[PDB]
Amino acid sequence: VKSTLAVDMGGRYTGIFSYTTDSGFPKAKEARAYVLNMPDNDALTYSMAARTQTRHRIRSQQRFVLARRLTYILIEGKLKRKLSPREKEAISSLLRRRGYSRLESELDLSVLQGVESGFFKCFLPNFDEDENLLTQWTSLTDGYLQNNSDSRRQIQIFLESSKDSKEFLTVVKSQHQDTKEYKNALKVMRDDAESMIEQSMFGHKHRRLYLEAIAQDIPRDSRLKPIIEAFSGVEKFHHFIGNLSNLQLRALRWYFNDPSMKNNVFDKERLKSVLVRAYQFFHYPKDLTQQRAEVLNAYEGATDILETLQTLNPELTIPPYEDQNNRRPPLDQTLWLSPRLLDQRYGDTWEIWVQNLLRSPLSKGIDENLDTILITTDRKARLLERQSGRLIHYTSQKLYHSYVLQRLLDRTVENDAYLLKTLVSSNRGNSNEIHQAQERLTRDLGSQHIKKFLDFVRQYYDEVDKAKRGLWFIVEKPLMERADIHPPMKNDSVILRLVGNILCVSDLVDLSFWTRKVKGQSTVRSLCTAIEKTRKEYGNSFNYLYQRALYLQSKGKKLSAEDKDFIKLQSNVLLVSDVIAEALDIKEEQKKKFANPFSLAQLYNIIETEKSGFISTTLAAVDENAWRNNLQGKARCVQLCADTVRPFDGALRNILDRQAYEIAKLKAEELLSTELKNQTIDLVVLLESNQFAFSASLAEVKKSANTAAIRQKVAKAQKRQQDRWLSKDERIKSASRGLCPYTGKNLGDKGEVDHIIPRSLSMNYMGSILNSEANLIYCSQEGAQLKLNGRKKLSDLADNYLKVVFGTADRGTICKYIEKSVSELTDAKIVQFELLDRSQQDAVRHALFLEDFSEARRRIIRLLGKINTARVNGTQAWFAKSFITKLRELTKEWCANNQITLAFDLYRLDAQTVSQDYRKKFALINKDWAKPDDKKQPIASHAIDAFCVFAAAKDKRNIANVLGVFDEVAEEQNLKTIAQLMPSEVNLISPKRKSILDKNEVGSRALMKEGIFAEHFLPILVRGDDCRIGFDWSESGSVKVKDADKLFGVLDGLLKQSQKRSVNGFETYTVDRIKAFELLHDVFIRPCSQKMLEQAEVLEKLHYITQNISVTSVYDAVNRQFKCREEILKDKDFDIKVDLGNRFGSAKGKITLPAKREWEKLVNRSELKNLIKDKLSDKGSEKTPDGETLIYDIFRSIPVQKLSHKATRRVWSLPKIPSISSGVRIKRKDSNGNDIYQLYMLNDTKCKGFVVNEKGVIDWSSDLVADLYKQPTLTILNGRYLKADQYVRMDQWYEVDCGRDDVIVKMCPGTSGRRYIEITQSKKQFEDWTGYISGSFWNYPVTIKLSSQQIANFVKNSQMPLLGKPRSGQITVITLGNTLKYWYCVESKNSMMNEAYQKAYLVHFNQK
RNA sequence: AGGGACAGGAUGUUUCAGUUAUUCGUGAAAACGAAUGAAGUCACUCUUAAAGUGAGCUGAAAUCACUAAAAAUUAAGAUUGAACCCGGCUACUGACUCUGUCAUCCGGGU
DNA sequence: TTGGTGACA
DNA sequence: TGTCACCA
Ligand SMILES: [Mg+2]
Ligand SMILES: [Mg+2]
Ligand SMILES: [Mg+2]
Ligand SMILES: [Mg+2]
Repeated sequence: VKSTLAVDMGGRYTGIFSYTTDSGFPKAKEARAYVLNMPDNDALTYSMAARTQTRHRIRSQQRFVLARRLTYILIEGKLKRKLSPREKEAISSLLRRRGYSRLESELDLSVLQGVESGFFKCFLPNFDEDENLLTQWTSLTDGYLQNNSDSRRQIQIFLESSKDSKEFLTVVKSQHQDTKEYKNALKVMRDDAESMIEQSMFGHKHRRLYLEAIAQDIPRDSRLKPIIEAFSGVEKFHHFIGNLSNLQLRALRWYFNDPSMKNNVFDKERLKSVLVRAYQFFHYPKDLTQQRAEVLNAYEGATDILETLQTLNPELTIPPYEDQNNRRPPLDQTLWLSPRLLDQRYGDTWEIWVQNLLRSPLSKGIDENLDTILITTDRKARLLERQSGRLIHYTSQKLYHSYVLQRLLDRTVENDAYLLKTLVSSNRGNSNEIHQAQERLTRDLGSQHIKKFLDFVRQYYDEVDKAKRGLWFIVEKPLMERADIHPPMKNDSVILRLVGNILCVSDLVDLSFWTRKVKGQSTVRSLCTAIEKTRKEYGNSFNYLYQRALYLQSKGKKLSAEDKDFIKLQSNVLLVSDVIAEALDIKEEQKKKFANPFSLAQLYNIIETEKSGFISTTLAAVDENAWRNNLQGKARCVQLCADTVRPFDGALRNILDRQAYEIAKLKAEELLSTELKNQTIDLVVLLESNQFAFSASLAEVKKSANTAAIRQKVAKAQKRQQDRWLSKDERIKSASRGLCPYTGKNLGDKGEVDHIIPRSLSMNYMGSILNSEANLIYCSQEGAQLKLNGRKKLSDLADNYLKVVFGTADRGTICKYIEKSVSELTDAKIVQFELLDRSQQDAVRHALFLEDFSEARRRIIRLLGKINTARVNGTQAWFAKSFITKLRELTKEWCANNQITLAFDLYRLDAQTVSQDYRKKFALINKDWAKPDDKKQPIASHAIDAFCVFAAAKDKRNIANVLGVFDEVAEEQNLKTIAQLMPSEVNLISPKRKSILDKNEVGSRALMKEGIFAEHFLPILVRGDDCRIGFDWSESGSVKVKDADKLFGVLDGLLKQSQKRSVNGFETYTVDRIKAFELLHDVFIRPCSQKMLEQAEVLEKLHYITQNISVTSVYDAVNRQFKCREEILKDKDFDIKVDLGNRFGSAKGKITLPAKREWEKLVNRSELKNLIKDKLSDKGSEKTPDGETLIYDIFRSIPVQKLSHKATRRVWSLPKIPSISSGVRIKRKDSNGNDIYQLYMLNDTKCKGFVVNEKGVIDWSSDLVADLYKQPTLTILNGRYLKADQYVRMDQWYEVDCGRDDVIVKMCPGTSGRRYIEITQSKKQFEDWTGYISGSFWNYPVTIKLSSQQIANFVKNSQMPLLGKPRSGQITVITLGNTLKYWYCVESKNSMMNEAYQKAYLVHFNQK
């Protein structure tokens, strides 16, 4: 009947405490504890940044390919002959390295003319005393652009000497110049020369510079002369090439988006239509209107699109900035009472209700604006109906009735309503006023319709209660509906409807202050702009979030915002408001209630920022809300409900989706494990919590680059959060000034914190009366031994305590004083208990000791009790929606089969409340449930947090009634009861991405690592009978072959031949790369003859892999120190092992890669000869910081200046032999259609399992490649064909006999070279095998990393060769407890594990 | 500021090819320039003048596969998201033009 | 992190 | 066949 889920969201770790029970709170069993170890972005990718970067790399490559296709098509159409390879190469050279179109600016100057160089001398060394900075900067714009030594030195000194400003403070205080101008100059002046870095060295050039370069060097290219002659001029060909180079990927795509375009057909009309469509796509700047007109008149009016390209100027066709503002606009979240669902539920009856209620005089004036606001579509369903032109449900009359009905339902309790929300409530008591409401309702609406009307009204208010809680998705049968349509962006027509919400004006038709002026020219312009400048140019003081006033609503320090900013604002505020004071009066609300200097004013992001995106809701919703909140009319209805917007952080949405899926999956397994088969309504209530630690830990997982700064600011936020200590200024300070309030005295430094209204009496009240600050008290434990959970009156307090606190011991006098003092402070002031003065705060606290008939007693209790129902955050709302949807999806079959009904409810628990008020109590009771001070809470402590969330929700009244766990039992017995409920085991869930072996769209996974590896075959040198494999005849360059005849007999058909060119010279045989790769692919992809197998084997003997690595690799960037020759010239990077057997000529040895000579002459360069030492021990403490720049200067050189369109060189490299991992060759085609082979490395698993024969014998040696790699263009390096009639999967677990009964060992193949081992054993036995302590299992990490000594101890003490050792000591825990389950990947497989799993597999296989 | 998306830029890695220079100013050659579309330099092994090999340089091409005209394809998968194309202005949204066209929009499809 | 590959003995 | 290092 009752299913409960307590979840603590903490980012990486999400604790869970779940139970499904029939009678109240569960037994000791039926309760389960889980922690989700959510993998980081590397193990499970949530962010799309890498995917998007790969997509745009692909799109840039495709843009170039399609531009080259179109250029060849057009040049061959005009040429009327096929382009030769030389002409194609020249054209592609013209097309390569087209310039950029963004991130460039010329200059500006506003403040440099008004500063003195005599005071800038502290940062500028060479400018004279009386010089002006503007002229010097104008000279520098040319000096540094010419890379003049003096100008660059001056700017470098300007940047280097301005690191401190202590002297400049005295300078400005000695002459009293305006610091704002000099600060502006320094903040627009002290920028690094990006315009030089990414112009001269990095090769970034603007599109206009690219066009000028190609115009310069098209004549000089002799390959283009036939094409220039065909185009009848260099200028025309330049215009053609530049116009084609300006096309985006989408234009070329549109041209080539046709199956017949694979023939490269030149279509005149298609190209014209594409070019017209291409440049009509752009939103041009207002300045470029004439350029847009020129381009569109050229293309649209083109009688010959090729001649238009030849004549239209390329500089005009450079596309403007990508105005992607309309990409996926926001959807309005407003909830609307729907005539569609009202007609689905009921017939014409509901419109009859609306008409009957409209006939009543009390409905006078409710439909004033429905003649005008109904014209604007407000929902998605109405949009669909109007698009179809077949309005049925949303006919204007039905919509009028829906709006009127919603206004009647959303009527405020004071606005002449029928006391709805009271006739509906189950607590409706027989009263005269409820009659004076219901009789009016039945007089107006009628007598027959009233039952159905009130059922509808109850359903409506239940739905809006869910909606305002952020849980509108729980209803499962909505009667309102979301808008789901885009609102317009903030244009003037919309600001007309948004100005009134701030100025509190009843209505506004024209922007007369802007259209026609009132108080001269500056009625608004520059006058409110002074206020805007004050808002924006004070940096972090005024408009910045994380301010004290706005981040936590502490209202500044005390008042430090007023006397520093608003005193300056006051004059402008008066001047602006004098205009509206003539046209509007209000009850002083236009400037003292609605408009404020800060906080609720929000003028910064509504009125003072034009457009700036989309408005929140559609204009229909805005008009409805403005009418309901009638301002001058003192409101008429409650504002429209809205659904919770999805989280803006997409990676957060993915993380929450995965967490919700995992938790809903485990809850589905838990409910499906039950034997329920009746019509029972199973209510699933979820309890959730989180805090700033959630954001701090989700800065991780995402692995955000800002994680340093995010944690830097969240650490300050967390310090502020923890600063709320001593229960908000309590203990020995507030309630008592010392000693104890009940007898006691001589308290000392230690006491205890106790309540005034304990659990038993508090359970009769709602909300936070049980735990509020005004309820808690500090007392001696012996003093609190009496009246443990009973009412505490004034007389129970010690007389001396009242004499110290209030000055007299008379209870009557003190209660009269409390009644006097508490009445002076308003409700909203006493609720904010921290803002109170200590006398007032103690009066509020003591108000609880008064009897029930007291006014202060009842007022304080009915304030602190019904304080709030904590709304879920947007992130929490998203997680809740995802979990509820996925659980209700995964259990649909089970609920259908067993006729179960999953009712859902949800409540939030404050993280600070549970951690401070239940976690510490459970630390008292157990001492293993205490919160550590490790600066990061451990894994099982999140399951502890979830259990404490359940415990806290037990004491919340409404939750307890809806949870089935309501009881008035005292604290002691309750804490001794719920402590019995916490299980001794914690299951750890570590979500994983789908293995590429199991996912059908393998393209969603990165198949190959970026970076291509060079593939080489060792040359074969023959000089008579003397045959060597290698490069030279030196013993270090080649190895000898005992019998060359066998090697050549094998490789007859695969060797090229270089003849002697002399009589005593040798012959060089090189493997033909094309035939070698074809043969290796054939032996990988199909069964081949033994000749081909031998040929592939010998080819792989001759095969070696190299890859160029930058010459800067001789420098260690982290240590800022050069590496030694022992590290640079390590033999592992240069030696090739030759192991030709007796079958293949018996050549055995090692060959040094001849790139080692290049590396040697690199480390022996005269500039680097002394900076690089010879041995590791010789590399002492000396460090050189500018080594990388030195190497760049080594290899950078100036060219002959042949071509303006030449690529710059930035990386110089030499080959080395790298460490490889699952090499794969990819067969592709060059631009001429010739097959090219390039070697990559697999990014993921290579083998799908192991082959098992018809007798169940697992082949542990043969690698069974996955089927996605068995393509006609893919060749797995060293791969052989293998047929698997049946095979064992890598994820196939079987328990291993292992010859023991105290342990349970399971293993699976897991990985080709390493098995996975899962061990279930006692925690004490694990701590005996390993030198691992970690205290209790509640402090254990999910990822245990044994030290090398601990690894050796585990291996030795296990006495189990079939366990191996964990790889790098990493152990992943699956369950925590007295019995421990964990799994690990073995460091290396051994035959005992293989034999044991073979026996386990045979046990199942022979069973069949 | 977060996220997503568009537009890409530039350098890399690999494959292929060329290259290990030739003519003129002027011819002493001091003396290096120019041009040949660009590049044209070093190292080792060979033993006769040519070479083999490796590197550098220059140019282009390729730079996940199925897979190819375009698209999707480097996220996730229990589900989805995003992208792109086609049709439409009956209509939510954006741009503009003399306001009806075009879209990032809507509806479908992959 | 992890699936692979080399060298060593 | 295990062992130890290394790669992105
Ligand atoms: Mg892609
Ligand atoms: Mg390769
Ligand atoms: Mg390279
Ligand atoms: Mg279209």
